[PDB]
Amino acid sequence: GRQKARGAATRARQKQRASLETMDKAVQRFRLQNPDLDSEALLTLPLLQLVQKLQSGELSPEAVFFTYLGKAWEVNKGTNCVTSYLTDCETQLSQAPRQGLLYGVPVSLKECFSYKGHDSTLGLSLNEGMPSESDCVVVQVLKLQGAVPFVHTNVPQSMFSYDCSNPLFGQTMNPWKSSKSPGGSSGGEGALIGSGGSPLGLGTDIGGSIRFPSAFCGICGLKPTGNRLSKSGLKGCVYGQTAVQLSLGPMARDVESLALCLKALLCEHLFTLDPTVPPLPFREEVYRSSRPLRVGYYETDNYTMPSPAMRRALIETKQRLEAAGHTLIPFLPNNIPYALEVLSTGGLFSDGGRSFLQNFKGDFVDPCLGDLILILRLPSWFKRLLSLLLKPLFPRLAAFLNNMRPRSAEKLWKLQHEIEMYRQSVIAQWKAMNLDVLLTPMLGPALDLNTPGRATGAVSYTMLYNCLDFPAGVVPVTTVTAEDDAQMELYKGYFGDIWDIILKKAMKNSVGLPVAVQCVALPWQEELCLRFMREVEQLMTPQKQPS
Amino acid sequence: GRQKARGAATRARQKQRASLETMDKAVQRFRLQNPDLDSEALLTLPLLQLVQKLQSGELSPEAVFFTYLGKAWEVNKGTNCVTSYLTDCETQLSQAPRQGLLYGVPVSLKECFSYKGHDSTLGLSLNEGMPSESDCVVVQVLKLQGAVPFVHTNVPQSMFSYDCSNPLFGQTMNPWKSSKSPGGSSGGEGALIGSGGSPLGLGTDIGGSIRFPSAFCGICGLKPTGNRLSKSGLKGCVYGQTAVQLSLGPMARDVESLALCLKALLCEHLFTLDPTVPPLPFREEVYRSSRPLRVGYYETDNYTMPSPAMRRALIETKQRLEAAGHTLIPFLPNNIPYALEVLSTGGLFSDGGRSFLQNFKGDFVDPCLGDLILILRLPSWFKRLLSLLLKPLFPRLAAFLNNMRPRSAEKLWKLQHEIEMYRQSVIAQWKAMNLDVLLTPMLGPALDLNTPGRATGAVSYTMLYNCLDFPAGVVPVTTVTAEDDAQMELYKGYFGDIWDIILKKAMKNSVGLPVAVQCVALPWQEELCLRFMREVEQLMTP
Ligand SMILES: *[C@@](O)(c1ncc(-c2ccccn2)o1)[C@H]1CCc2cc(Oc3ccccc3)ccc2C1
Ligand SMILES: *[C@@](O)(c1ncc(-c2ccccn2)o1)[C@H]1CCc2cc(Oc3ccccc3)ccc2C1
Ligand SMILES: [Cl-]
Repeated sequence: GRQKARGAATRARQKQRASLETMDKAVQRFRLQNPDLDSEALLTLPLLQLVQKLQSGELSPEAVFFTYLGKAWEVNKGTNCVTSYLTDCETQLSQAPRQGLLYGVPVSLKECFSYKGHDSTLGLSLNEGMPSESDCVVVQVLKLQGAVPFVHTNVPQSMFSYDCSNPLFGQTMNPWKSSKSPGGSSGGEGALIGSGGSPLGLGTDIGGSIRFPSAFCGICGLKPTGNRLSKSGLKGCVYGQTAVQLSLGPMARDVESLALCLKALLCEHLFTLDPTVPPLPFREEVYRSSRPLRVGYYETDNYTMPSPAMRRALIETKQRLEAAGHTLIPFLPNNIPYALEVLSTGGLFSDGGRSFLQNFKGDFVDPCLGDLILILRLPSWFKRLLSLLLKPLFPRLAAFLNNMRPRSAEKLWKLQHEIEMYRQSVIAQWKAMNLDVLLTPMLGPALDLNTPGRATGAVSYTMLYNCLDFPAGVVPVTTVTAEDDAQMELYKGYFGDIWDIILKKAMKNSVGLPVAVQCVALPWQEELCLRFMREVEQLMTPQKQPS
Repeated sequence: GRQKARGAATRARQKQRASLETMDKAVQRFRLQNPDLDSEALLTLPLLQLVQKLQSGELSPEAVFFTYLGKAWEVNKGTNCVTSYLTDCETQLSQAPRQGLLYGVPVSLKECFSYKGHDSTLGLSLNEGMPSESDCVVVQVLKLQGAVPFVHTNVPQSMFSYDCSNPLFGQTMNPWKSSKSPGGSSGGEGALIGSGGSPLGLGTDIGGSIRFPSAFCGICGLKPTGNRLSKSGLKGCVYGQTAVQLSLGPMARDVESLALCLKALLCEHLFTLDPTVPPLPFREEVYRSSRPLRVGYYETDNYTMPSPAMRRALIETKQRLEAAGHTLIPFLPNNIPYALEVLSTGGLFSDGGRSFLQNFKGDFVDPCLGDLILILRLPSWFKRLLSLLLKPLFPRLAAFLNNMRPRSAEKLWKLQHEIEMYRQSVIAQWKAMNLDVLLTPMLGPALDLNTPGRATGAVSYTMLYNCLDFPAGVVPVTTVTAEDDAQMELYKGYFGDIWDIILKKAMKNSVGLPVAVQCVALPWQEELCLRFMREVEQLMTP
């Protein structure tokens, strides 16, 4: 019984095809009216300068919108990042509040951000042909700030993946190399922004979904503290799981864009539309601070062996920060294997994967999901038995499998309490070293298509911060050299299990691909996190800022 | 099998007795050295005036400390609200930060606020002889603000109660009438502050534990949004339940004291000590605003029939607010039975009470807890069958029973998502009426001792706001008249089940007892909630 799944894919593909055709027509209509417009100059303007020219009236919102729309349509040809054109955006463009902080800015949205009249399929047949009836809160706030949300971008099926394919819209490809994943689950956003088709987008992240596509595609991304921004109207395939906090955040070409997006979102409109969000205004003085920092750092988490490019990106950033007067302090959050295997894995799959699996009933399982669905469908007794068998040779595989078993509400409370204690334990470590921020490696270079689903272990660098619920962002700092890439032949991983074997092959053939570092601060310290990211970007890529 | 429990009770009573003797000795010594001090004038000073005189140097921290210590010792005689004297407070007194916003202010703490070298028993044998290694975060912040925490105050055993007795320290009594409950679980705080033994205290609330004792004892109390203040170091008996968040907040004689306490607590010190707390400073401009309000209100929640005094208190407050230029809008949060029976009950007892029951193994069960332990101990199939049988005649009893059953993590996720959606539902309902605030009845007058445990349904007025996680505070507005009390004889309740029958009897003989109203604002709007409470206070107690 795959006719239901086939029908949904046929309809989704027709809608995506019609969307792209509508974009093409609007772009051609505009271009014939504006032949002298310097499109390349407008497309390469950093967001801050684009916003200033829109606010002064130097650039019209139409020129900006239609030029980006044309670029999005062009880059989509080689990336397949766009699932839907938000058709009513041209009416929003004419009504954009003039004094809005993002006036005339086209914004791309990950498919899960509910947008009136459009599906949020998550690549699942069960959600095809069920359009949203209202804009989610952050979309309402973007519009109230004069921004023009224009496209829905692709996600891997269900979003529980750092790849970017689903049976409805297909596979999104990295704009730097077609054989590579753009990362995920905000992969469509990573590919679109990374190829210049959008100056700003929004993604979501429970295990690294903003950070993986930002790093793989060579753009900046911030995952705030879970409750810094409204999650009201965000479509997900599992609800009520609170142990591992989901967060939403900006993705863009530079750090200043992330800070402007955060400043525009953290306004009275957001706080009144969603009173559950603490009304914490963006602290400009914290973001703009030039005071020296006490930077904790690690070159490896001893769980996922860093690629030679990751290790060099980290070491070089560390050295530039030291030369700039910051204090670099070795720091490693305690019990990383326990935080990932017991707390994160157990938090995400407390019910054995039953709630998640309901979404796949009668659907195709995208190959980019690997054996995740097959593994989760196993009876609890069998996950326990197979875990006992795997334990002596492959303890990491045994530990994940054992922690993907269903449990009682009593055991969930115990797990939730352990998450709270673990959070305080890392805060205590941080305080004992008097850190301001933390610098870590970020997974990269981009993995080959269809390999993220077979290298689960590699979520270690990002997922730890969803478990801890700390703001964490990524900044591109270097590109893979042939030297770094040849060095992948000596890569063994710490465990030598299937995930390490996959990761070794998957990170090969990555010359010229972007590589990032991750910047972290304590809960509610997004402005300090961004101040540090701004520092990293300035020291490693000085051209990206006013020079 | 109660030897361990008996020994814990003997040692607790010894320590309580020795604490009170230490207090008396310190008080008599100070009084001998300062016989000219006007103790009555000092004690009657409203907290803000007390703070001003302490800041200027008109009153010494020593004078304020020992005067309040003596009063606390005296009021404890008829209330039994003090479990422990925080010994080292005389050392804190001399070292109190001079520029602190609470410089020299004696503060009472509910027993669950961990204090270095003291037990936080919660009235449980298992917690006796387990002294805290350190002060909890809020206690550290109070001290950094120059306050002087001086006593631990009594709680009902486990704190899952709105009465105030445990088998270790015994029963706390209302200072207005010894046969009455001081409310709970922050009962010791209510009885102490309510009788003038402390100008400021801290309590905690998951189902009304700040609000019940403040209302029952005729004092002000505020339960903020769960995560407005740090819960780091708070002693609890159930951990990891996050469906219904616990909140902590101030208790005091007036609204201004609550606003000062919040202002003092919402400082860089708290935010640095506990980074998990959003760094929201006290918004003085919102608290000080005097703009006309759109006040939603209800005379009844259609769940707990209000006592005639509760209804009168609500109507009079509504009328005074309208006369002062506010807009009073009829408003009742939708689906209150579901919020209480399914979300609140289910959220508190998702595991069928197994984690809670662990605490009572080998212990006595205080009579004030009623049948809560016996009911939670029932096997799941039995709670189910008993609920099915009760459903046709007593649907309220049947609904609470079925929702006190254990469940899977899958079902807990579903319940957690239902709590989030219900919160958005009431927020949407509130915004459709363009409310600023909400005025509700507040359970009162004080129930007789050992009756809260047999009147579960009466948590409806308060527990609704724990489920919704909205800031909610209480203000005394009137006292029970002969007429209010006579009309209570005609009280029926909406269900006619055991909980409504008990409430009528439990509220008998209440002439002169204080009655409150409850003020609610949206999440994180503590400043607005207090601005509204100040308004009620100005109108009802001019
Ligand atoms: C992203 O962080 C992501 N994007 C959206 C969501 C999400 C999840 C739940 C509810 C709403 N939204 O998450 C993904 C990063 C990669 C990833 C990988 C895994 O893999 C996995 C399998 C087994 C055990 C541990 C981890 C799961 C989830 C994600 C989230
Ligand atoms: C208080 O709100 C209170 N005080 C401390 C705590 C607490 C709870 C859990 C963890 C840490 N602290 O709560 C009490 C108000 C009255 C009350 C009543 C009931 O009764 C009940 C029985 C069956 C079903 C629903 C409610 C339970 C809890 C409380 C909390
Ligand atoms: Cl929060």
